[PDB]
Amino acid sequence: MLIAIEGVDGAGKRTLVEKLSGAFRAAGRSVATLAFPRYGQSVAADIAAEALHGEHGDLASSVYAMATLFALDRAGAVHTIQGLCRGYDVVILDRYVASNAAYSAARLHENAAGKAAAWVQRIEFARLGLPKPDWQVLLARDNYERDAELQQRTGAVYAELAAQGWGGRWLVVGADVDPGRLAATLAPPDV
Amino acid sequence: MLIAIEGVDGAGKRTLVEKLSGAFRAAGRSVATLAFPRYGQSVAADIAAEALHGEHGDLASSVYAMATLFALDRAGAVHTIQGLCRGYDVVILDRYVASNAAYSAARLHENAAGKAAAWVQRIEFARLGLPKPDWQVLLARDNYERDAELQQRTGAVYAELAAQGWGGRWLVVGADVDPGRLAATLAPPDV
Ligand SMILES: Cc1cn([C@H]2CCCN(Cc3cccc(Oc4ccccc4)c3)C2)c(=O)[nH]c1=O
Ligand SMILES: Cc1cn([C@H]2CCCN(Cc3cccc(Oc4ccccc4)c3)C2)c(=O)[nH]c1=O
Repeated sequence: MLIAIEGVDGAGKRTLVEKLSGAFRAAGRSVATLAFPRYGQSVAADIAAEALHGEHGDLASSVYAMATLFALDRAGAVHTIQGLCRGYDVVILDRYVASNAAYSAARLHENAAGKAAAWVQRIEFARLGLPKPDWQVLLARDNYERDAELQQRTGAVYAELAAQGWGGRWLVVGADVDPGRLAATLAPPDV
Repeated sequence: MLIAIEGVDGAGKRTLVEKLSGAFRAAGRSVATLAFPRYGQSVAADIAAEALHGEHGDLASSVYAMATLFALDRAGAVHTIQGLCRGYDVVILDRYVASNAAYSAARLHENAAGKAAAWVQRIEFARLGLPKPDWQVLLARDNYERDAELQQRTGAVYAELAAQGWGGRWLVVGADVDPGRLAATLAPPDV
């Protein structure tokens, strides 16, 4: 059972991962988590963050370049994800491939059917062989405005991916989602 | 003994690697080679080549992005290079870190003391921990002109790196270099 938590609000996404983990562990199922990017454990992830803050020349001026770094991050964790799914009952990922497609398409002002989204699905799932997630849970100066526009675009792209079952079945939940009900819906009792 | 062969002429660089290998094997020393980028064995290297030919969106529009891909290529071969240097007497690399600095600086119209060159030395040797080479042997429509200018710039950057001992001692040789003399100069008899 590989579950990926997506959304634009990271602080709430982290909370949902905590409440969801406690619910699964309360039901007797073992849980293990992993957050992307893997800052401090992957050189590709650290480079991306550093490029964001002006390092590495023009590396940040290419959306696909940054997306590639993120994709390479998960590529190095493939055997780590496979190991967790074999030794644990539930594996919860804080952000996954869907994040790369939603934010990449938003930056390029594209939709779910855009070139950037299809490229993400192609390179990470088909070429890199990243495990397909069983569930993808969507949690619904002047620079302050240039950001809010990217969040709304990313959030809309998220809504498109979930509506079309991008990379697997989805499940849209609000911040007020009940953890017990969500964990019972993702992994019902009696297998 | 880690030896790196550099230069702008790849066809001649490949020949020098062959003649140099035969000379070392004639002296009783065992030899093993490895060429960068590692097309077909590294996903980062293949992505770079594919980006060159129009794939991966704008990934190719960033020099540092491509340089990062090349650097990540060698980063994955670090333990492979260390294994060869332990089981073989001589390890000859067809292109190495110096290539990334010479061509990157040439594309950005920079010199050896430019930002791009220093970045290559910083990220690949200091951060990624790539083994320092004992020797770095330098082999000295309208689009046909836009290329010849890059080769001369790269060749000049090469000349600068070798003159200042960039990343280690260098050795400039022409295509007419004698293989027996070169192998005797890089690894003299009697240790
Ligand atoms: C795991 C993941 C996450 N993200 C976003 C999710 C929201 C937070 N950012 C943080 C971040 C890190 C590094 C660089 C960066 O700025 C960029 C990213 C891409 C292009 C240009 C600048 C943003 C990363 C992606 O875009 N793709 C991913 O694959
Ligand atoms: C091993 C190596 C090699 N090269 C060059 C040595 C001369 C041949 N090219 C071939 C090549 C491959 C992929 C892309 C490419 O075009 C670029 C490269 C960088 C930026 C933009 C386009 C060229 C690679 C580097 O620039 N850095 C390296 O680290």
